[PDB]
Amino acid sequence: GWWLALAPALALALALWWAX
Repeated sequence: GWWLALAPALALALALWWAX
């Protein structure tokens, strides 16, 4: 629900470690 809605905002750090 509105939970995953938290990932987008985290998409920042994600871009950091994911593409680290």
